[PDB]
Amino acid sequence: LRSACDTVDTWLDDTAKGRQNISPDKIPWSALKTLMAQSIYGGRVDNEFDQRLLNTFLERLFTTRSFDSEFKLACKVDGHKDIQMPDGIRREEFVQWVELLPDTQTPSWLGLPNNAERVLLTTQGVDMISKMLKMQPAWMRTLHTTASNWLHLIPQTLSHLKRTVENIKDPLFRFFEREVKMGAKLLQDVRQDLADVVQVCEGKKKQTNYLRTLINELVKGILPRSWSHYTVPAGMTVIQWVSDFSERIKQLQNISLAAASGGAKELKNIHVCLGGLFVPEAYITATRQYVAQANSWSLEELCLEVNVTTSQGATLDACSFGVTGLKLQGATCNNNKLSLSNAISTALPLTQLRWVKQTNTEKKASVVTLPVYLNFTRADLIFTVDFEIATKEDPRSFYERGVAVLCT
Amino acid sequence: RGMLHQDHITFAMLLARIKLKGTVGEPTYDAEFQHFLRGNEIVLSAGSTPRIQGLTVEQAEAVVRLSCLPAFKDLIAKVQADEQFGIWLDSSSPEQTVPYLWSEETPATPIGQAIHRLLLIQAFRPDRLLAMAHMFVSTNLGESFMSIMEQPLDLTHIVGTEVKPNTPVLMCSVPGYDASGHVEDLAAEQNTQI
Amino acid sequence: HPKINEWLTLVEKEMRVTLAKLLAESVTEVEIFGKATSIDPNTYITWIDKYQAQLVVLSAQIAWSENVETALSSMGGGGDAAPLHSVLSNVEVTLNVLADSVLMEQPPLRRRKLEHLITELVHQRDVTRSLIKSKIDNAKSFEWLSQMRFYFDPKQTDVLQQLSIQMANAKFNYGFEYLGVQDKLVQTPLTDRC
Amino acid sequence: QSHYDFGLRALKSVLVSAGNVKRERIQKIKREKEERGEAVDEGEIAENLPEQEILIQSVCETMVPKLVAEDIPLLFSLLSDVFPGVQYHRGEMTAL
Ligand SMILES: Nc1ncnc2c1ncn2[C@@H]1O[C@H](COP(=O)(O)OP(=O)(O)O)[C@@H](O)[C@H]1O
Repeated sequence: LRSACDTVDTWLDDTAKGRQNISPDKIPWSALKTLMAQSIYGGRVDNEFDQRLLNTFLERLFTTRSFDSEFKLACKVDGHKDIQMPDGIRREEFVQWVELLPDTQTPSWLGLPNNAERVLLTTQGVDMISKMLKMQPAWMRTLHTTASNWLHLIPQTLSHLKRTVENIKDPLFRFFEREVKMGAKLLQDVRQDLADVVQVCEGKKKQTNYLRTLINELVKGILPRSWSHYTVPAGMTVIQWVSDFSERIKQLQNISLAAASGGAKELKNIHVCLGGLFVPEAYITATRQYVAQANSWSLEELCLEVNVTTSQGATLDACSFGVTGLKLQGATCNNNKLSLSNAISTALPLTQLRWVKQTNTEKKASVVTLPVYLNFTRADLIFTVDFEIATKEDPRSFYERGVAVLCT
Repeated sequence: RGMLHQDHITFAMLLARIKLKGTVGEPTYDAEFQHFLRGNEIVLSAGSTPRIQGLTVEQAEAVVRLSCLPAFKDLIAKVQADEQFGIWLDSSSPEQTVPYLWSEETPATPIGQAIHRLLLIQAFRPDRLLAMAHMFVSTNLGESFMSIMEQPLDLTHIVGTEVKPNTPVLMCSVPGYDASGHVEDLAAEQNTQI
Repeated sequence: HPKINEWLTLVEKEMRVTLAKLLAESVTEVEIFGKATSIDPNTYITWIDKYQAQLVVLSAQIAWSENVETALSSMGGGGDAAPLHSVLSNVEVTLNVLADSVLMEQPPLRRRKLEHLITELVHQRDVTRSLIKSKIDNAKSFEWLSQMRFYFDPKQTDVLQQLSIQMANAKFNYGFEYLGVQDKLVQTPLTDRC
Repeated sequence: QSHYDFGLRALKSVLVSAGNVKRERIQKIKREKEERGEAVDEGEIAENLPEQEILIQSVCETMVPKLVAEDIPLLFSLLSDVFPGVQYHRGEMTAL
């Protein structure tokens, strides 16, 4: 804030050499916007979509239109009202306007959907209840049962892919090779550890240091560090990890079974879930490489367009792949068009990722690019998708509301 | 002034309860407060909870737990009878317009009415609980009770009068915040070398 | 000055002053190559060999900055034609000469000078293309101000204060430290933001 | 693998090695043409210069030693895919 005020002072003194009044157009809007988007506030930003949102806010607020009587500081604060730009010309009246703001504030003041703070307020209320209230061997058998249930739930077999002279040239095979190999290694390690835990809980084999640490982590429900190999949300228990790992092993089993019989043809035509893949971005680049190799093109001239089907199981072209499990946050998809929604998430049934040659044409001013994050933490960016907004929406409003796609 | 902003409501509500216990003309409200604190611990079987139209499983569970209170014995009948109840349940700020769904043999004081709307808010719209709690405090301690907590902190008067030289001024900041600039500015204003 | 520190200080000061004077001579020699349509490769290579690598790149930057500044000043009326293309053309032909010079065998020092010049002229070409595409017609516009610009004032009594580097808010003087032959970086957009 | 790196440092090392390899190939071709007959021209040498072979040689000189056994066929397949036709003949250090 101090840096931004200093920038405003310096540029206003430079533009206005002591003059009492200047036209709003003569104000260096571009200088302030660029310095605040690249140096002052954009310096901390290390994400392209955060920088996009910062640019959106700066281009909304810091223009000459802010000096008119009709300027809206915020819109759709409650669906009916909006925040008006004060018409004052002195500090006192601006402070008076600030002191007269309504006490009720919603995330729509910030451009976010109103349902953004529902979970936060619910958790805060539960915490307030807990704080008000606050200031007013069997473990062997339980672990044995838990580990037996885990072993029964977890699959058993995952065979490696079969390398061949013509199989190596296929990027899909090159990536599913890593996937199946890592899955088999993790499966074997986890099953061996769980069997050792079961045998320890029966008093049949002596507990060792590794077994001691593993059991200590298991009884208190922390994911063992020897099992955590792929990216997962930080605060995830061991039950959830076991379930997710079982689902991933089932999906990899289907992948291996399909690839074993038929070759690379059904390999192209297999339905995959990006959330279950260990490195989904490698899958995306492998499909890009496959399309490029089939068409004898380059990767950098291939762009991706997404087509959300109304149903699962539709046939695919030679340059389109099908992925499932994607979730759209804060918006709904109908007929490949996005509408701003007040729901938390909408399950995309099946989306076709299609690679086509770039036409070097600019977007149609109604197309939004949405990040596809791995999980709800939005810490990993897998890739970007392009949709077209509804007939009466705004891409800027899409950016301000944090619309994004999650792989799981 | 030395508490995180999330714990202001807890201390204010405890002060409101303390003042309530000191009011000659008010009931003690032991049962309602005890339920408000420890009603989620009431064990109920899956079959005991019915499916009330317009209410999810969590809201229905909260309703059937809250029905144990004498004033909410026929809560299910009242919510089913009132058809415009869904409009309130999907309101932006339902706490401002909590409907009268509790039976009383006598017109309760505004404070007890506040506890009743607060229990209803917890059962129906837990996300709007805090705001409801705030209004509860306003009924017990005044609307301005929290007002000073919304204004910028006034270091001048506090360090000039309320702070003894023996008592150090501990300035605890969450990461990303530093109070050194505030102290330097304060010393600059008073023309005191620091 | 038999004392080690005295004559070492004299050597450092004379290094700075000599570099400043050599830069002045380099600028007054390269202003022929700039502001022109055709460049003879032989005299350009002679100028490159005569002067220091850092001084050569600095003189190229000064010449391009002055050319763009005068071109923008000539369009202060808004409706005037665009001489920036000529400036761009100048850069183009210079780059072509440089592109021809590295295609054949060169001495290692002159080869490194040529690579530095190629990098700097590629950056200048990109900046000029960006200016032309955005239709910049004012020298006070931020699209030109945001760029790093070099100004040489031959009528300054102090040789060390003759060159000024400005990037949209900041006034720096060249330190005239002898950097030898450094490994220049490609001026990516991230480098410009930095 | 823990010792794999394909960032900006590896890329810049590959580029500098490519420049050095191009220079040494130019010198070797020049010496061969001086010793065999008498005809040298900078433009002719530049036109008949296998730059893709130079990049492939630099990549295999820097990236191949770090690869594990199974990744060598994979990397050569990627080389064939991104650089079709070109092949890398490793130098023979007879005296060494
Ligand atoms: N703009 C650039 N042009 C040319 N080379 C660059 C550029 N930026 C970085 N590099 C190269 O990348 C390598 C790594 O950069 P480095 O200074 O080590 O970054 P860090 O300090 O983050 O480790 C360096 O050898 C440098 O030569």
